[PDB]
Formats: sequence, structure tokens, C-alpha cells
Amino acid sequence: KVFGRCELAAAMKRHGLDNYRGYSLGNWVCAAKFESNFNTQATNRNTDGSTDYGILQINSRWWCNDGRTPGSRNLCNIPCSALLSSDITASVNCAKKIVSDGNGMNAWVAWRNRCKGTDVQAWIRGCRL
Repeated sequence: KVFGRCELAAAMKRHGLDNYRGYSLGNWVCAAKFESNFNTQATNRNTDGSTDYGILQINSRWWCNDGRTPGSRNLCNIPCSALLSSDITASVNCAKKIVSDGNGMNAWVAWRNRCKGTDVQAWIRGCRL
């Protein structure tokens, strides 16, 4: 499933990401854009044996278990497969855990390089209206 910008914005808002841990909604939209291009099925293999899953590219080394990543911690307590659903709930719930547990949104590389430092509110511009 490929979401639309405002479509994702609304869904994320419903799930309580707006200003969660201090990060306004635009942050999350921008992250999804650059991490997955709004695609719920995206996956990416890493040199360390881990894989990044779904719309928010959640990593299998720390966060979810994919049954094939060495040194798996499963801090979200979910199978990575659940993160490939067209429904974003699992991804959002795990994302909150990630951000609450440390480095904030720095866990997302695309966020840090391509979102942070720009006017992220522009990402939710024109969505309600």
C-alpha cells in the first residue's frame, strides 16, 4: 500500500504521533517519505544481517524479530512481518517505543539527513484544509 501524503498525515495523527515526545507530525511524514516513499511493503537489507521493514523502515536487529537476524533484541515485541501490513498501527506503536527509548528520531537515518533542519511543518500543509 502506498499512502498519499495527507492520507498518511491523518492516519498518523489518529494514532497519536503529533508531538509525541516533542516531535510535531511533519517530522513523521517527512521520515516516511524519505525512508519508504510512503510504501507499506518496502524492505531493505543491511550488511549486518538485519533488514528494515515497512513504512517506517523499522530495523530487525533491535526492534522486531524476523527470525533471521543475528543478535535480535525484539524491543517492540513483535514479528517484523506485522510491520508489513497495510494498516500502520503496529509500525506506529513500535515507532513510539523507538523514540521513547533514546536518541529520539535519530533512529531514522533519512530523518536525520533529509528532514531535520528543514521546515517539517510543510509536510502537513494543506491537509486539513
